[PDB]
Amino acid sequence: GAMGSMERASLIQKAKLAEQAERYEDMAAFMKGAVEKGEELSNEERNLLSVAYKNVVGGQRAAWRVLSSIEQKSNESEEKGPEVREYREKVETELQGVCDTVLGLLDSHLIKEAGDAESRVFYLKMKGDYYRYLAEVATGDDKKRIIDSARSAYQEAMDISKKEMPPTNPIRLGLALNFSVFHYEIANSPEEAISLAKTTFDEAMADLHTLSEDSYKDSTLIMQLLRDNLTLWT
Amino acid sequence: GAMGSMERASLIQKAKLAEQAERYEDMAAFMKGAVEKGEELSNEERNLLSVAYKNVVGGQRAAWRVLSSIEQKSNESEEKGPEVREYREKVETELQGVCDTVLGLLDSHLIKEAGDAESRVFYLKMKGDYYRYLAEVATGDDKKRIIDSARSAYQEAMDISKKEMPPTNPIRLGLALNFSVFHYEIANSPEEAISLAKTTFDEAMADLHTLSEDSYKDSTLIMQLLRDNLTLWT
Amino acid sequence: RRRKSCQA
Amino acid sequence: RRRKSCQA
Ligand SMILES: *Cc1ccc(C(=O)N(C)CCS*)cc1Br
Ligand SMILES: *Cc1ccc(C(=O)N(C)CCS*)cc1Br
Ligand SMILES: [Cl-]
Ligand SMILES: [Cl-]
Ligand SMILES: [Mg+2]
Ligand SMILES: [Mg+2]
Ligand SMILES: [Mg+2]
Ligand SMILES: [Mg+2]
Ligand SMILES: [Mg+2]
Ligand SMILES: [Mg+2]
Repeated sequence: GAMGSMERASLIQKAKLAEQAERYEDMAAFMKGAVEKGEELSNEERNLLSVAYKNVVGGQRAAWRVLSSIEQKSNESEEKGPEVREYREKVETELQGVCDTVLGLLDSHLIKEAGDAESRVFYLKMKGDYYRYLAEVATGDDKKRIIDSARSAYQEAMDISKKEMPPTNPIRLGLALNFSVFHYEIANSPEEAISLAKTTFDEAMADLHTLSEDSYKDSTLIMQLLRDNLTLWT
Repeated sequence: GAMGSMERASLIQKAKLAEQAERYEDMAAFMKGAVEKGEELSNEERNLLSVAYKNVVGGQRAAWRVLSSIEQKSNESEEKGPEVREYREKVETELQGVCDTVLGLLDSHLIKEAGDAESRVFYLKMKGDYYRYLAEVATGDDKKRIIDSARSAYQEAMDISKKEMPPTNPIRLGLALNFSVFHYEIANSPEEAISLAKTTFDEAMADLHTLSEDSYKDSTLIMQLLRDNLTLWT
Repeated sequence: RRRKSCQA
Repeated sequence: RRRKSCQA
């Protein structure tokens, strides 16, 4: 694409500069260019890809929620015309485009070349996340299939992570956190969400004794997010 | 442009929605479309135009400062290649484009149709601001002319505001605040900056007795910004 | 209080 | 502490 003429290493360097400057759209464009070079990504590069797109889509999701709230109130109210719906639809279409872009990178060809557990689980978690973001805005006849695509990606990631990673591994923990959120607020399964968060937390607790001080800090940080959700949900 | 097919009132409505959603790039595009309808702007519409572009350019300026700092440190240091300069230049060019867009709207044709003091001073202040932002990044042979363009716009705004507005008027106060910053950090005239801030503050203080409670709150808020700068600079 | 997902 | 200009 527009990054085809830039060296892979320069794209990575510029993605890191864009992160420092809080230019997340640029960051994502640089990392998309890096992925499209066709080589596998290192751990650090996968993290840069994730940070970039999660910030871009996070801004879109927050804006969509503001606009959706205004639209819902308008349908309680004076007729103000089509503008609120039109603008919510504009933001929604942009958000869906970003999700489709990330899913396209995962399908062409990040997932199929990812053989180590850490990379494969990471990419499958990402796939579940971006289908989950599509599900947040889906209202039509494909909503069930979008939800099932998220579930299927998360489930494959969970199966690999349980077999190949320790219960304190940060990717395993972040995956479980996000799949639990999927259950709670996408799949209408709050009991499954709570069970998954509690079991994940307790199994990580029992494995903390094996860790260095730095790994302990990494794992306990995510465990606290699981606890935050359990406190909110119970 | 791309907004030529949307009704003026719908552009204004969507600009307000974009503000609520913190979508300032969309906000600015909507307000540019509204200006290009060719009608004069109301007080509220001028404020929407200002908010939109100040947020867009503010993000660019903050990113430029981060990148410029990194570049300066690199020129103390290992050779890392052209990437830092290239990316700082990319952000700089985008910033200059936004400034040129705003200046273009002011020249075609907001300023020439603005006859009331409140609108004319507001637009001339804006013109000074966007030349000031160009001056922040200027390093070449036009830097002196860019600085003089900012000075000239601010000076015309000051002359009108002194003749036609009370010393507590928020536009007069915000203009003086920004012109004082221009003196301090663009024109290398800290004494002029301090004198302007002090005289503006003291003349506003003396006129507060004429104001309602709500106008008093409006004016004292800006007076505090002048005081903040005086405390920093003295 | 919004529920947490994996961010930073 | 960064100097103030007219913002919000
Ligand atoms: C996929 C993923 C898992 C874990 C992290 C992480 O260590 N965090 C502290 C973020 C909260 S889960 C990041 C990512 Br991306
Ligand atoms: C041009 C301008 C003047 C004054 C205000 C204002 O009342 N503020 C509170 C912002 C700080 S000066 C806004 C604008 Br735009
Ligand atoms: Cl729209
Ligand atoms: Cl670049
Ligand atoms: Mg190469
Ligand atoms: Mg491989
Ligand atoms: Mg293993
Ligand atoms: Mg019309
Ligand atoms: Mg007129
Ligand atoms: Mg008057």
